[PDB]
Amino acid sequence: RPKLYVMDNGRMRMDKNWMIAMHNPATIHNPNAQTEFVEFPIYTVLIDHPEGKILFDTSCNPNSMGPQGRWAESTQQMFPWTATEECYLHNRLEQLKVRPEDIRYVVASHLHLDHAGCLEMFTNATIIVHEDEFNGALQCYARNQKEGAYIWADIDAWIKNNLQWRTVKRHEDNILLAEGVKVLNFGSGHAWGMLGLHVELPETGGIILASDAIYTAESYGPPIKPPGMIYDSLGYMNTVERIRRIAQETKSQVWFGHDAEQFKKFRKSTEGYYE
Amino acid sequence: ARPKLYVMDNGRMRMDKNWMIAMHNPATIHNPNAQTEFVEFPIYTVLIDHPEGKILFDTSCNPNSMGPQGRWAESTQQMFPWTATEECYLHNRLEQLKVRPEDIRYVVASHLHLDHAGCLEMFTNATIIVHEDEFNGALQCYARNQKEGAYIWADIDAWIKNNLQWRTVKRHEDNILLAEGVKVLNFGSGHAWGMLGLHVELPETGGIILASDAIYTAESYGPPIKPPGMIYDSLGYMNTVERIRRIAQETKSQVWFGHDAEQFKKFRKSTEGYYE
Ligand SMILES: [Co+2]
Ligand SMILES: [Co+2]
Ligand SMILES: [Fe+3]
Ligand SMILES: [Fe+3]
Repeated sequence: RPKLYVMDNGRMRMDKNWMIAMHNPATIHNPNAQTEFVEFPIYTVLIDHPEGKILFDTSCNPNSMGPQGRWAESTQQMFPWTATEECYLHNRLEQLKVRPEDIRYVVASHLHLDHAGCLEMFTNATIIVHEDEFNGALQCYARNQKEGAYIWADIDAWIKNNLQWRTVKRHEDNILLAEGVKVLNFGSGHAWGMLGLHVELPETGGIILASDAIYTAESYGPPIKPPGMIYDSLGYMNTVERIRRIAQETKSQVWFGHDAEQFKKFRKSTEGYYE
Repeated sequence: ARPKLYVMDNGRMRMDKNWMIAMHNPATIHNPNAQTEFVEFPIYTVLIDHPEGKILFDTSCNPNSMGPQGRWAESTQQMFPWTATEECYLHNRLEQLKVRPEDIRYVVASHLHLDHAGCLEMFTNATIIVHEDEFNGALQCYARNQKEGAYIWADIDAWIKNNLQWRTVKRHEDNILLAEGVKVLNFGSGHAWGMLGLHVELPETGGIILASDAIYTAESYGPPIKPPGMIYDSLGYMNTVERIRRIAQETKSQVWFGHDAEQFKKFRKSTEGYYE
């Protein structure tokens, strides 16, 4: 039945303390400990499903970087994004002969700059997002916050393009989107409200798309190593452990948000698909 | 009641500023290998000489914490070194006030971190007041034979061997009137598993809130609030800081932070006097 494509949406760099909290602490014999600017991949997933095409995440906006870019300069220097034209999401979809108007459902894991970048392309889709994440992002917009992980100009475009929203409620059960495709309601942790995805493929079997609920394999452990970028510490831990249980009980792979080694291994959209 | 409140200097500690102020100086494209700093801060305790009986808030570090024969693990000693002359040790500070450990009726343990619960074992004639969630969490560290981290196995060992008398504050228990104008504040989860504070109403000085590690420094307090890297419950921490800010406003109280160097310098310490 379905076909699942991994699309390469370029690379981002940032302080590795964001990724792994207190990774290299200062000591009496190393009092001025230095950090490192680590590279990690930005990616999206397309599930070409009989019942309709499902897109997980949307990467960054093409108009994000540069002196005429949407991102504030402080954001550009703290979380720089590098991508060729081939990396842009509209192009990756074009090379698969898929038009934006063909996307039935977009699942926004959360509304950070590197996942919600291109929501505005999908004017014929239902956009699925946690309600707490939505509220949080809209407050950023209304309070006219121009820095941080929530891009004012992105949100501005969502409203102008008249996107059709479907909020997952705080205490809402998981949503069966299609045969073998479930939206997981992870709630608060990394951000205000996280969504994941469990995909059951005939040949490949079970896949959990965790997004920023688990950055990397180092995050996952055990033991768990939580990030510096975090809203609800307790929630974050509960979520990781919950994914570990689901993985075991359903014999599923766990696909992390930004794991460089794992990403290299993936079969990309320019080479083929999973089935 | 006409009490006297004393601030006692129990030495200094140093650690990565990222523990104290999370992501205080993040790396950027043009400064990729940004360095941190190793900041110094005070360790102190408060004595309330009250007519109904003497109350002690926190107990600093154990005299035999540091060194090759030290209770603290080497890794701990290197990340959180404590420097203190003999006169800084709690038992000496009390002596210089003609106070013996057996004179202490109540010990309020803000939490059970290495720099607050170090000297509980001295007070075998007191009721030790502690948050039940903090007490439980420390005991698990003990039972699991965890020898590294902020909860000192040898300290806990001694509390047990010395048969301390405990009184746990329950998770949803209200504030506890310990004496005229002395209330134990139940802050719950945040920096650690279970935080306690103290509100003190002095005739002359007025209101005082002892926050301990619920609020590290003035930099923590803001506004805006700047949370620590050393954090268990992030939401609870934020909730607690705003709660303290409210109480402070409504009761016209000063807020004494856990480890503010500037504020500590301005305090009248036990070698100079007290607060009435
Ligand atoms: Co994110
Ligand atoms: Co502490
Ligand atoms: Fe991300
Ligand atoms: Fe402390």
